[PDB]
Amino acid sequence: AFGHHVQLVNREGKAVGFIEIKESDDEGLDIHISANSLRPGASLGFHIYEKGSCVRPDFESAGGPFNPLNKEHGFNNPMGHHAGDLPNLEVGADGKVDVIMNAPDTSLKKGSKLNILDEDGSAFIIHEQADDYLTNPSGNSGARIVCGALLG
Ligand SMILES: [Cl-]
Ligand SMILES: [Zn+2]
Ligand SMILES: [Zn+2]
Repeated sequence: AFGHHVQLVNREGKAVGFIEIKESDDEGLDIHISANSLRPGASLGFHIYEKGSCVRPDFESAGGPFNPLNKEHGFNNPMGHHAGDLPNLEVGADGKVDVIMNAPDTSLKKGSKLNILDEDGSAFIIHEQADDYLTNPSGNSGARIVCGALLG
């Protein structure tokens, strides 16, 4: 079961839902993401970045794609695949998303190369537009608009 609660904040620092994570059996991690205040009906880029720091207003700070296998971006890229690349989120008429997805190339185990919960942590970020699953570095998914820091 599902732990490591992370609070999601938007560019204006408002709380806009949460993520929790299960070490799956298996494999990789299952990510339960339940967010609100997003653009009704949009497909939005959604990735794991290499530092657990969510500082307004652009979240540059930080980092990273989470990319321990040094690949380039995108499911569709013949030279793809960052480990922190996740499917687009599909926002309801609601403006909400509430789904569980699998992130097969990640782990929470200390000493795994795919461990996202290192000393520096990681960040889950939702982008303003759809990831095209091909362009580097981030699929042309535009601005980072929601961020949740995973620390520990
Ligand atoms: Cl990315
Ligand atoms: Zn990527
Ligand atoms: Zn849920």
